[PDB]
Amino acid sequence: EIQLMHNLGKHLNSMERVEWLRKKLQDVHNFVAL
Repeated sequence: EIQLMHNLGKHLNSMERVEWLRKKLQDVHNFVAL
């Protein structure tokens, strides 16, 4: 498979990952969207 990157994000980059993980905790109980 493809496993040769540290903190990539799957469908985003490192600068997106840092915020991706921030939303990961603030989105479990919804983020005022739907």
